[PDB]
Amino acid sequence: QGILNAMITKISNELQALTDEVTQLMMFFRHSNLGQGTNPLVFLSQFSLE
Amino acid sequence: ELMERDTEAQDTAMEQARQHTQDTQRRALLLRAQAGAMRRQQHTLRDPM
Amino acid sequence: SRELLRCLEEEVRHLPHPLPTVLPSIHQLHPASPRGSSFIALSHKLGLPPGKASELLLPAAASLRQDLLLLQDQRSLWCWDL
Amino acid sequence: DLKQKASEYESEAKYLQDLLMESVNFSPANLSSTGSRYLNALVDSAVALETKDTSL
Amino acid sequence: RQLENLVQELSQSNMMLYKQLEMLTDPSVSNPRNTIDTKDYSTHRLYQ
Repeated sequence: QGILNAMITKISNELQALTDEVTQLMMFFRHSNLGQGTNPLVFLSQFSLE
Repeated sequence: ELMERDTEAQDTAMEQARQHTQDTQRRALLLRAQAGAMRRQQHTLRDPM
Repeated sequence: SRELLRCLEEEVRHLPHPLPTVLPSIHQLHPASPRGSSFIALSHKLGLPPGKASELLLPAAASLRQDLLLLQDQRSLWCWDL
Repeated sequence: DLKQKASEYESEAKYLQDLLMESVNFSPANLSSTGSRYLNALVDSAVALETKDTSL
Repeated sequence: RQLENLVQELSQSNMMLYKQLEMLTDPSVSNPRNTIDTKDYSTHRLYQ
C-alpha cells in the first residue's frame, strides 16, 4: 500500500502535468478577442475584418 | 480437564487466527492487484499522453 | 483528469474496509464468526460434543425432548402409584 | 430443517468447488489413486466422527 | 478530434474505476450476529 500510494502520487503528478498542458493550450483557443495587435495574433476568426 | 481448558483456549482461537491471516493476506494482495491494474491504466493513458 | 484522480482517491480509502455473497446459514456455523461460537455454545448446552455436526443440533435436541417426554410420564409412574 | 440443510450443503459444496477451480484449479479427479483414497479415508473418518472441522 | 480521443480514453478510465467500487461495498450480510436471522430458518426451527 505504501508503494501503491507513492505510485498514485506519481500518476497524480502526471495528471497535474496533463492539466498543465491543457491550461497551456486553452489560451490559444480562448483567444477570441483579437481587437488589438498587442495580443498574440493567433487565429484569424478572433479578429474583426471590417 | 484444567490443561484441556488450556488447550481449548488455543483450539477456539486457531481457526480465528487462520481466518484473520487469510482475509488480511487477500486484502493485502488485492492492493498489489490494484497497483498492477491501474499501472495498466497508467500505461494505457501514458503513451497517448 | 481530476475525475480520474478522484477515482484513484476513492479507491484508496476503500481498501481497509472481502465479504462474499454466499449462503449465510452454513457460514454462521463456522467458528470464526461469533455466530459459530454461539452455535458451539448451543452444542455445549445441548450435550453435543464440541466441533461435532452442527446440523444435527435440531434432531438431537428434539430427541432430548423425546427423552424429556420419556421421563415425566415415568415420574407419574413413580408418583400416582406412590 | 434436514431438507433445508441438504440444499445448503449442496450450495456450499458447489461454491467451494468453484472457488477451488478459480483459485488453484483443483478438482477431486486430479488427485491420484492414493490421494483419492486418503481423501475418502478422511471423508468417512469424519463421517464416523460426525464432525465439521478437519483440522488435527 | 485529437482532444476528443483523450476524452474517450479518460472516460474509459473513469468507468473502469467506477466499476470496481461497487464490488467492495456490497452489504451481503445486511448486532446481526447476536440476533437470530430469519433467513437462517434452521435456528428458528431449533427455537420453535
